Amino acid sequence: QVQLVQSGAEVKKPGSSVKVSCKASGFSSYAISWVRQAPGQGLEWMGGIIPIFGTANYAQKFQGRVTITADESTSTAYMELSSLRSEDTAVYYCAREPDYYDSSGYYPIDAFDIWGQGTTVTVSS
Amino acid sequence: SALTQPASVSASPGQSITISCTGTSSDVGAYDWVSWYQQHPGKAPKLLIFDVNNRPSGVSHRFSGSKSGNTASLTISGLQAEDEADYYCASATLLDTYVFGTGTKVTVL
Amino acid sequence: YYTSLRCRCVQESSVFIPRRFIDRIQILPRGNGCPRKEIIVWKKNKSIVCVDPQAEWIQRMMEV
Repeated sequence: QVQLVQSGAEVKKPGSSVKVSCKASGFSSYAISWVRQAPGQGLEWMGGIIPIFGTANYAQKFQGRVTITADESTSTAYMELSSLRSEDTAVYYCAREPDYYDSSGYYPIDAFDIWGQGTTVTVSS
Repeated sequence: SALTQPASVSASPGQSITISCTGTSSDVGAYDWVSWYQQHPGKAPKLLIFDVNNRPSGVSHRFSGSKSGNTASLTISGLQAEDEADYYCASATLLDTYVFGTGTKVTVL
Repeated sequence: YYTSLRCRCVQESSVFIPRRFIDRIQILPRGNGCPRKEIIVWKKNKSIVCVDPQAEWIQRMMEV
């Protein structure tokens, strides 16, 4: 029943940097990825972070621009997108890659079970 | 690039439909790490299938997943009006990334 | 007491295995047959590898 709460819709200028937060309701942060959704278009994976494995990876087209950070004290994952432009106008989602744990062992799931509400990013124009 | 899926599928009610998802050996054809998502216009996606055929709790068994080589599929049995949505497949890659499908708009007539 | 169990890991490596390439992680506690802790990782490529405890990447994993 856990949910992901992301930051409000932001209106920024071209060339600027937008930092979108994503907080987990509970107590500790888990594996979180970021998925872009342009109007009328398809879903696009930008990157992700594994605070448990201490790793953050991004997609080739977003590499060098996007920055993902995770704070285990406040359970908040961030999406920093630098040098904004027209095509960056999209709805940005944070999503958890779930992990299963029992007496038999730890089982990671390579899918996105819970998603955030979505942060609409509009660029000027 | 992206995973290949038909832009749209049209079907009459109570009729099963299969949605194809064509990837490469570096994603769909690598391992069973293929997932399916239902997205209602303007709403956040909902996980239908994880692994290749595994449905999470609360997901109807009308939705069933399959895989053979670089091709993954989603079968929606006894198609209802509420099934009218967009469907995306996703797969993790050997590059330690994720790749989404183009998306399939389903319509009921 | 009598243990019919032996130590499973004949080989061991510190190699970091990314989360997405793993199917199962099983932690095998000390004693019961083997005096040392064993971490058996089942990779998606079907290879089974052993990682030693208190290694940089699995050390943080023990918390949860």
